[PDB]
Amino acid sequence: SQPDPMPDDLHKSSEFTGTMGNMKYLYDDHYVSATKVKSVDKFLAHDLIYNISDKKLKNYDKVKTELLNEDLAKKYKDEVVDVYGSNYYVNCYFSSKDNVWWHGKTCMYGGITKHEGNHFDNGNLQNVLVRVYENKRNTISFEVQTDKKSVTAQELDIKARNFLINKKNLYEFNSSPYETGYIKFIENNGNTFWYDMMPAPGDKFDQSKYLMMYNDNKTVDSKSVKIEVHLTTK
Amino acid sequence: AAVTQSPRNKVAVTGEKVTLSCQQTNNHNNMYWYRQDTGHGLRLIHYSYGVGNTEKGDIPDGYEASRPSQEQFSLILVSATPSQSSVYFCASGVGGTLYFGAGTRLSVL
Repeated sequence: SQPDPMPDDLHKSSEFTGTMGNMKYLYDDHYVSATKVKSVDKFLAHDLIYNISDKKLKNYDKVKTELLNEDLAKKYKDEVVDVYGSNYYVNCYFSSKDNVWWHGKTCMYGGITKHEGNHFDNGNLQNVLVRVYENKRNTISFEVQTDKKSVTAQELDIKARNFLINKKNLYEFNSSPYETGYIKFIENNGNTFWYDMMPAPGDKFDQSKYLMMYNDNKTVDSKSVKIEVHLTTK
Repeated sequence: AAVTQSPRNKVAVTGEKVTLSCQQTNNHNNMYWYRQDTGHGLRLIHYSYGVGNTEKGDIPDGYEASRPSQEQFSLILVSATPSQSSVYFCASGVGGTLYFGAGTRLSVL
């Protein structure tokens, strides 16, 4: 259980001088989602490939998800699963070793949950509350919904940030109205953990490497988990 | 055609939001938006290394950009100014080869 961050543990948007659009892009109504699927291929040992087609546009029919190591991949390799995460295209690589070089491809990290046993009845959705703090005062709270009993932290993070882009301009094209932000998860068993919401300093943003934190395929219990988003303004 | 720009000629008024679109057929990773003005070569505004990516060029100020698909790269003047009057050229490229569109002439009145 990691200590909460101090202001020196946190990326400042004011030190990022590239395009904050490339961070907004990963969160702004952007996700791969699939229900009741099974992996069809592998590229490297720690990854799995699924046949999932893009809904919104037609940017992909194949998705590769990378996990921590080969053991984690073997756990899920033959399993019927659901998928939810944030995908990227720059530096996304994988042989389809069939050529099939004419098929759209996309990549992501973790996002995998066993399907059987993980769903509610008759289309019911579990709410998860997100409380937001700006400059160390509660401002608003909102709910996000998921269809999973055990849900990746990644799915919830994406839903939380999507809402905040639209409600709070969390990320804009050029910069952010916030200087720092982290999203903090609190499990009923007392375990906490957090993700920095701001890009590393400098004039470039590496989407793949930012998303790689979802590597661990970390799941929380939707019924009981708590979430806080902590922001300071510019 | 490798590269197509839409529209080819446009009139706008100060403060209008103007979007210029460019479609390529080559599935190149890289796309570019430039403006051509007197006393300058083509100056790079934003470019893109692939879907979901855009990067500022030498004169990004008072423009945004969007790369929603391999084929599409848009340039967005979010509140147009007389100085944004220009001829704008989209390119796709691979290695040292650039494939230009025919140009879009924009008057901001």
